[PDB]
Amino acid sequence: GVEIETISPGDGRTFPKKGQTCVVHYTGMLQNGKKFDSSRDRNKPFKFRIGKQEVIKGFEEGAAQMSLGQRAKLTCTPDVAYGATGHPGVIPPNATLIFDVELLNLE
Amino acid sequence: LLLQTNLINYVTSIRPNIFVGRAEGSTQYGKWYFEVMVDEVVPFLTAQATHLRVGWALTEGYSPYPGGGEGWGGNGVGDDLYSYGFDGLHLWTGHVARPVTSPGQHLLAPEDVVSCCLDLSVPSISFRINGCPVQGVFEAFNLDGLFFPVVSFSAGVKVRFLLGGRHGEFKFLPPPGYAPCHEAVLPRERLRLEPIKEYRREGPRPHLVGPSRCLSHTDFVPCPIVLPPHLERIREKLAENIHELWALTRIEQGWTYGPVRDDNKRLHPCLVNFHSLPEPERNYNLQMSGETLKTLLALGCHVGMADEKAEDNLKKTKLPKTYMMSNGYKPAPLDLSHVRLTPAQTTLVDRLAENGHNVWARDRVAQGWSYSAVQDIPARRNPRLVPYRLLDEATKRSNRDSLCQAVRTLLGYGYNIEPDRVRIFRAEKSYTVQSGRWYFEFEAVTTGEMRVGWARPELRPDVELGADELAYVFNGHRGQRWHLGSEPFGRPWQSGDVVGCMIDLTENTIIFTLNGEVLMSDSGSETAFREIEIGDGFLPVCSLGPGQVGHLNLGQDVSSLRFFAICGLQEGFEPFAINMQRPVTTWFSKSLPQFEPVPPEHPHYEVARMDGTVDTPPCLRLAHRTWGSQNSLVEMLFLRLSLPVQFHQHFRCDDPEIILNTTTYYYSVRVFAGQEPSCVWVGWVTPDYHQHDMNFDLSKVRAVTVTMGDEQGNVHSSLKCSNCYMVWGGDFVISHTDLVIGCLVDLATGLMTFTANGKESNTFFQVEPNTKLFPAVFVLPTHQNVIQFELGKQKNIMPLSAAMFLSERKNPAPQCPPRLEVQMLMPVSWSRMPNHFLQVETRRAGERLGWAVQCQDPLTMMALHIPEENRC
Repeated sequence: GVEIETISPGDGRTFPKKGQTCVVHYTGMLQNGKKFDSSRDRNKPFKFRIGKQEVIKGFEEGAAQMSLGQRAKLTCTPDVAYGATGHPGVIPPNATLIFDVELLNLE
Repeated sequence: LLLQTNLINYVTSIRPNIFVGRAEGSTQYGKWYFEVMVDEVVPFLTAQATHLRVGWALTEGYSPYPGGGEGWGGNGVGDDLYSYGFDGLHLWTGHVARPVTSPGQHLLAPEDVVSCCLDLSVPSISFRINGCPVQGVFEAFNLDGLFFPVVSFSAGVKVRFLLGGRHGEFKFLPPPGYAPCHEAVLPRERLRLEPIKEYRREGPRPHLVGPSRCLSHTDFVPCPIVLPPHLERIREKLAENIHELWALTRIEQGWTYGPVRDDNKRLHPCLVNFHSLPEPERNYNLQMSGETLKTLLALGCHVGMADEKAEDNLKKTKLPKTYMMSNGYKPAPLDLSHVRLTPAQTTLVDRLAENGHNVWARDRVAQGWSYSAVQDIPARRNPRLVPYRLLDEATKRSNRDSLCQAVRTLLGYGYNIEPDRVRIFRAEKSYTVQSGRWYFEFEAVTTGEMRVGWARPELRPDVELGADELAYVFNGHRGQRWHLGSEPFGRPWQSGDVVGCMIDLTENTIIFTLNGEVLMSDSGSETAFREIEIGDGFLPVCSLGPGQVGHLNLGQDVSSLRFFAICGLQEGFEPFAINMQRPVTTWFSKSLPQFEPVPPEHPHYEVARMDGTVDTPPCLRLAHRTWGSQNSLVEMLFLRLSLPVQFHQHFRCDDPEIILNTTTYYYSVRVFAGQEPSCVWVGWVTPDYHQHDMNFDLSKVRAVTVTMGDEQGNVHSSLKCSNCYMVWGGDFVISHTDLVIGCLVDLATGLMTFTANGKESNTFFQVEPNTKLFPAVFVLPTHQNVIQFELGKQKNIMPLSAAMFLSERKNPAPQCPPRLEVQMLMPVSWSRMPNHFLQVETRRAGERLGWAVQCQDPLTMMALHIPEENRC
């Protein structure tokens, strides 16, 4: 169960399904107020497509509900993204992850 | 545990001069409101979020600086407890984010208007945007200061403020009772957009300033017997001569005789004399005379009755043919041509006008009237209800020369009458010198409190600069020595002086120059001091007081020096910037008070840790050795242990089996005997604490009530954001036995009820989960050994060492490491300005749009967290 709160109003026209590449210009920040991930530091948009089991399942269902120009706020519980131990050196075990996302282009 | 970093933004803040505050008898109304319209803001120019929000704060604690602070970095409004920031999704007040339940929520996009409404007696901070107010307010805060508008803007923001109705026109009409902001203006100050706590401005050739002195909260309020028988009838004769001086300039400009009184018709009922005046008009001059003779001996002016022949020999003034009107009657005032203006009483009648009319402001405010730049008789508005040194000079002599027709008249009657802090501007200690010869200058466009000279890199900003053996500085407002005393040398300044200092450290000569001319002493020597040891070398220092302008002349290019080609260019001296690839960054002291660790070799206070026994655990206490004579100045210390405890995140909503699962940890203090328990304040303080005054207590602490709800008016939850969750040691209290005040923190639910001597008290408080609290006491000691923290635990509660770190959470052995020692706030530290700032500029086109603020400089900066104290 993931709670979604929009930030800026977008289109409401195109939300993705299977067979669609997507770009998300995402930022990451944990619950204690620390930075861990971004694509601002890259000057690259992150490119992936849904249904390839690429992103974790707490993100793959929240990335299929938004539209163009839409900035959202998704608070992922630790049960839906690396519950037991997780990635070593990135996230401590059972900590909530909060992403403020923005879809750039390409449906 | 360790130190991480990321790129962070720059913020500054602009502020107009609308100062609104209250007291018991205040000049306010209580209702003021404004808007800001947003049209030109970049979405994302930088890496992180564009820090963009509005808010209002009070002048005593809120001070945004681009270098340093708390948090991650980039602190504007909403980042402290004094300000109330809101960007569109979360009401920021003290490093928090609270969700707001409004239909169609978004951030400050262009082509929208953002505002907040504020009222004064009962606290209410509501916010207004997009035609419907959001459902979130603040109340129950402390207003010990005045209000101001202030905005937060990152790189790439161009916004204008909707000022009022005079220089603006509001798109949204206010609700009935809410007055616009455009008329809380001081009369001799034009409405100016100046940044808060500025220390630098862009000039013709970057000049630096000091702190502008804020108007005090005890300044706007108006604050103010026997009858001598020898001045009773002459107090009515002075009122009659006041009616004569009333009629004398009246008949010469157009006041005519008439049975009625009218403003446009110029009809006077009191144009004949004082004897033809009616009864409500005669007692008016009588009550004015009664109000003004009672304040003679209220100051100490000795008045005596003598020379009874001179007042009787003094006749009236001569009357011309055109000085008398078309009525046939003439006033006869006393000619004061034999009276002289005295400079002694000219300084007293300047104060008696305020003594006579701040009770006028008293009496208009007690009837319930307010202050505005417009007057309005149904709204009881006037630009009159001002203190006298806040009043403009258009009223000064129109009041004083109207009342000065009585004081030289009583002279001719025969009655004789008898009569924040300072900043230090200095370079870094790695740019110092030990051999050679160097020179700087200082241009002083404002004659004020300047300190120019050189100092040592082991500079202590605790001591005032000039009184210790670490600086050899120049006075010029009085013009003398400042090193281990004061003795005269030199000349006063002029507005636009160039003064510098050079040192021949080959033979320790100190040379001050004034506009090319070198000054000599009372002995005849142009040099100031000799026999100086080099040691650690010298440092270019400067210091500027409250509210003046003056910059440091470096001298990078030789042609930028003006007064070095006259003196000192031939004998061998050179400017400081001989081979410079970049401008120097000179550090400067901040009036932001924060914490600094305890030196072991301190001559006032000492601390020490005990050993570990079974009956008493290993703990620490404080001791004072220089309690007795030889100038023992003791003041309220603010002890703290430098490590926090962060709580559980989402709440739950002896035998070893019951201690392992619960999260509650208790500590205490025990004040020793013979000390005042009334000034002992025990509890926990968050990092949002940047204040220091000499007699703080729990009446002078701020807490902001946050609550949000639905659109119909119902409440959902209530939240208290405070910084001082402590109690009073004298709440339950030459006592012979020591007393115990404890604090327990239950981490799972967050409720903190404090216990005293094994029995519980009444006061409870709750905090937001993702904040931290430092263990701290505020105690004035009244003997030597007073404060004793205890690292102990009773039979069912674990100590603080379990909640300290991760590696020891379930072992009940209480020991204290030397990592945790005491922490004391000293009111001065050192921060750094960057070599490139935000070149801000103000513009307006049109009469109803509003003055716009611009920026165009993209700038980011590498800043750290140090998460064991949370200070950027």
